[PDB]
Amino acid sequence: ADTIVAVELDTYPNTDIGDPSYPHIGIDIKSVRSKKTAKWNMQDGKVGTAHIIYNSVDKRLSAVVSYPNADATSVSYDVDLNDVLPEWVRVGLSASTGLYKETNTILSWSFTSKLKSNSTHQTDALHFMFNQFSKDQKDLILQGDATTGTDGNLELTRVSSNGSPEGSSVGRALFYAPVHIWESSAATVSFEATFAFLIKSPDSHPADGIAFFISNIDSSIPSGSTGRLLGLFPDAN
Amino acid sequence: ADTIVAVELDTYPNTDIGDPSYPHIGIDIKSVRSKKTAKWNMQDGKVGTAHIIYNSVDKRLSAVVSYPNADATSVSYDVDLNDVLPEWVRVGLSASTGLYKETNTILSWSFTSKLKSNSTHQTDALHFMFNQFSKDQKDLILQGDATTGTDGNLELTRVSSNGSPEGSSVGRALFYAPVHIWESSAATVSFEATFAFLIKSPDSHPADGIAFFISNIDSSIPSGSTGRLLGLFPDAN
Amino acid sequence: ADTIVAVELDTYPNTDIGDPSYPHIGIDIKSVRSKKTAKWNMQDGKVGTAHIIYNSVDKRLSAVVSYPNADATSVSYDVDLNDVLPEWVRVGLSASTGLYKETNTILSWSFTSKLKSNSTHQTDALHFMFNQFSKDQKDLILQGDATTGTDGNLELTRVSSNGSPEGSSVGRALFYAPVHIWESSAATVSFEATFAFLIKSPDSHPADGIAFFISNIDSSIPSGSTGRLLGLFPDAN
Amino acid sequence: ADTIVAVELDTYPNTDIGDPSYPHIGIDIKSVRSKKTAKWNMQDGKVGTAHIIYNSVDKRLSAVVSYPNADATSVSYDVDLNDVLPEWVRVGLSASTGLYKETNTILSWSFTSKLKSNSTHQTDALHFMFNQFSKDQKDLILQGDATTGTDGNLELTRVSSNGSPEGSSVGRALFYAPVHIWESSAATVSFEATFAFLIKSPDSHPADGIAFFISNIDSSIPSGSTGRLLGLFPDAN
Repeated sequence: ADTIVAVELDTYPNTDIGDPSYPHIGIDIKSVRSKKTAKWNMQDGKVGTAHIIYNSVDKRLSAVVSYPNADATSVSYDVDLNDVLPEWVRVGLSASTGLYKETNTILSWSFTSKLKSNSTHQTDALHFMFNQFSKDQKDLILQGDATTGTDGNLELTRVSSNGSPEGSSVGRALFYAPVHIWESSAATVSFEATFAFLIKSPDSHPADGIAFFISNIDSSIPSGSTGRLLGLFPDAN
Repeated sequence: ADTIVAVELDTYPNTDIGDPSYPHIGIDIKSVRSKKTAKWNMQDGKVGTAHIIYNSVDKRLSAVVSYPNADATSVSYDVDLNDVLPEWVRVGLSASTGLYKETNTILSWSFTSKLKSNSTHQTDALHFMFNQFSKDQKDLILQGDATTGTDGNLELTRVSSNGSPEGSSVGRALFYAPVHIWESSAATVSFEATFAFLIKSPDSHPADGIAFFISNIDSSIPSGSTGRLLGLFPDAN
Repeated sequence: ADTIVAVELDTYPNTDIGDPSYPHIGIDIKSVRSKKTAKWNMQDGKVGTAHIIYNSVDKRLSAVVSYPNADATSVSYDVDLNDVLPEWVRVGLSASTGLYKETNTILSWSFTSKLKSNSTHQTDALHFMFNQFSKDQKDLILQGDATTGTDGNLELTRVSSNGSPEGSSVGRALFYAPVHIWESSAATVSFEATFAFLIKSPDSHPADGIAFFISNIDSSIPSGSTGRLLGLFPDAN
Repeated sequence: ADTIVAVELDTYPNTDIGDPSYPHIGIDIKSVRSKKTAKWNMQDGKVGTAHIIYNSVDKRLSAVVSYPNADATSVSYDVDLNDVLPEWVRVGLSASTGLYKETNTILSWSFTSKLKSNSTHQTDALHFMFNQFSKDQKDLILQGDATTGTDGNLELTRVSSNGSPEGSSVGRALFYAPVHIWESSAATVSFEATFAFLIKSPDSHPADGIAFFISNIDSSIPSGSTGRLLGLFPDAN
């Protein structure tokens, strides 16, 4: 009854979830255990920047995760998505810190999709950039431990008044308006997500990762979602 | 209680409420009597595209309508527009009748709101444009006799089956997502719309009009806003 | 010497050069024989909009044509496309005839090229879209029988006065400004076009075709590229 | 024979040019001595960010010049511009350091204009953002002392290999493709420029300012332009 499709950014080799023994990534499509994974060297006190994309005539949800002067990590998945999802969708992103804390700060969120096909020569589109995270979005919908208004920062996890992030948050920020990838006439049908994230952790082998999901209109957290359950999979590794 | 700032495509002069000598688009700030105006040449069975532009800086509320081959019709009005509207503001369109028929028949809808200044310099945007209006809109919000679902079209007013419009309708649609023109850290909030309309009526006086509007978020059809009123105003002038 | 990578709206099967059984759009990488193809249903006196999308990441050259009410025609092709083109690359369109008439008649032109990765994360873009083609274009570049100046229209081919097209024309237009898909600091160069066409010909075999192309910057009409050739290719297959 | 219209950013009260005794700004329209000026507190080793804008139905070229957490400086000028310019235009920006050096580094240049009016429902547009100034633009046209490729920086003035900026440069960077603000049908006709500049100067009372011009297709430097002549006015204070 609860569907979703994000791109995993598992920083803790939660190899139990048979996952890669390490900082991988990947395209889970409803089951927490990914379709295609790939290696990714994290970085502390360092800003990250994920990228997604898809095309209707392409069939390939994918991404690549850089760190300036450094390297990054792509990925690609031949998929229809018109399979995975229903005609209307709500897009958000959410992190989870596990047994260990960290800071899943969202720094610069952007989302833009666009439709057309039909030849009717029309194309349509939703898009909004975010850069000045105030305190209350009215337009953003937070869920859990996602507090918002810090400094133009977006925090989807708990963390103190001084500098003390906990290790059990699980939040959920997503765009108030719902998206789409329906329409008859439909031919090609992009969207492109992308965000400057930046995790840190005092400790040496941090848990656990971040995500970016499309999904239900009214998707909600998982009684699961924890750690590896990414805050989006009921659980059932 | 409910505020609004928005431009009206009057198509029936109503010299009883200050609706001068003939068609006039109007810049209303709560009253059906436009602070500033200019005449209008309602073109039946024709394609015409309204406008509005704003400047944070600048600050000049200025719309424009325009039919093909023929000349357009300008008219603006200088205001502060952050002394009337609230912080976060949701929007759509609407329009009424009350004594004949008409097709407050909409063709396609465009919007964009740019918020900058910050000193982070980067622009926070939301923006969309419909070019296909199918059955139920979802991001949409209808609001009465307005209906969504007849031909990649959007009709705010009432109209029979085979094409026989009634004339005791009102019809309002908004945006599912609250919008946002203020940001503390601001110093240049801009927003721009534009939609094509196409009102028929087989009469020769089809009234009364329509209008491009904004407002609050718990803005609903004013129980008697009709003919004039414009499905906005609470009653009176 | 002159390179090019670009999609062709063949409208005359030429089984002599590998122009199979009927109309086929084609993905050419230097030769008039498309590496990948799919059939086509040339629709005279009709409105149809070609496409092309690319992915830095991804990298899949994939266009699409489409007439209304009716179904579209897909077909893509995976390439690296930064092993063939040069750094800085200028573009436009073109198309030919050589044995009957036709209206390689263009309606409107769209483009956009996004270059990101950087680690500055911010996007370097150029993008434009014509919807009005008046007399002389200026940012434009015509290139033969192609003419600029008959009705917010753009015709790459020859055609008489009152409407009597000849059939020994070629007609190429480009962009006045060199473009740019490579950036050292890159890791996701994207670009997207789309234009509406409208070829007539009162015959029933109007050939030969047209095609969406790129290339070098000192790219000019290949002295004999005609019928097929496509005003690109130097001669031969 | 040489026309141009920029927005002056005179950091040296070159009060001779009867100018404000200080760091003003302003809208010169062919004669170096401004139309409307206004005060502006510079800042060293500090990044600046100018903003322009105009509207066809508005009549108001203007700008505002901020410095985060700080203040800025707007300006506005009721003007047609369809007067000041010809139908086709080339847009650039250029600085000049006078008797004293400084660093007129251009950090983030952006330009976007758009047309439509006509009701033909079409709108057209040019736009490109710049953020990774390599060494040669092919697309940028430099003129004088504008060197380009430093670090993702744009320098329109001389300055050493170690850290030694001279005080006599005069450069000129502008977009290869030409812009426009012609078209019949014309109704409203924006553009919006905007850039993160950042001057510095070891010395206490630096010369002299920066600019941003529209102008000729092939405008060139002034045998003047120096210091206050901004690199765009033949001279004739």
